[PDB]
Amino acid sequence: DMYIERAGDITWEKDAEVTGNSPRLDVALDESGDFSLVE
Amino acid sequence: GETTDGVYRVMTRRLLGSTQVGVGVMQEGVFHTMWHVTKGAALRSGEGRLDPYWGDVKQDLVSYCGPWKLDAAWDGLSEVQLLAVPPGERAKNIQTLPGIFKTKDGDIGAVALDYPAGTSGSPILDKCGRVIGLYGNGVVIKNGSYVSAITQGKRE
Ligand SMILES: C[C@@H](N)c1ccc(NC(=O)c2cc(Cl)cc(NC(=O)OCc3ccccc3)c2)cc1
Repeated sequence: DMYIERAGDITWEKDAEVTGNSPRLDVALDESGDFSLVE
Repeated sequence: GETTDGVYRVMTRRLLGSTQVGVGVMQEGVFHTMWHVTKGAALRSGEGRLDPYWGDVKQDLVSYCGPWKLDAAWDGLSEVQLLAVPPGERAKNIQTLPGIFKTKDGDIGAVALDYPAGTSGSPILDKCGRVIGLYGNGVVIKNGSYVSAITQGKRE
């Protein structure tokens, strides 16, 4: 039995930690909903 | 049960103790999450029940109590925030510039942030606080890191 618990409001936060790069990747999506890298 | 708009943890007591299997968004009386989190199973909210309403394994999305309500989209230029809800840890916003998943059917935004598998379903927001998609379905790249698509449904 799965259950849910509240974790917070959905809002933009000014001066939040900024991180992460922006890669451009060639991908394929299969009938099972799985992404794979195409090379 | 609780129907107030917001981000929610998805938990189970089947395994050892209480385990967080994913995350979801409550908006307009509808609960939105990724298909791989619940497998389409019913959910409990206190003493109330949430029954599945729509779902699709290929999109990896599911809605409870009503049709999919989230219809905002990434503009293709601006930074976004992942409102990450990791297991056992406080909700935390992380700002990032999304990359791109290029497919035979078009391009999709992608976020290159590393989090445990139980963080799947955490919402990605634009500067107006609108949910532009959910985090949790993507790929593993050369450096072992995870890159998730910005997965969004369609509002009928
Ligand atoms: C059923 C199918 N549609 C499906 C089912 C499930 C999933 N998603 C996940 O399993 C998932 C979700 C998230 Cl948020 C993170 C990860 N993590 C991950 O793979 O990490 C590897 C790693 C190694 C070394 C260093 C850093 C990372 C996985 C997608 C699709």
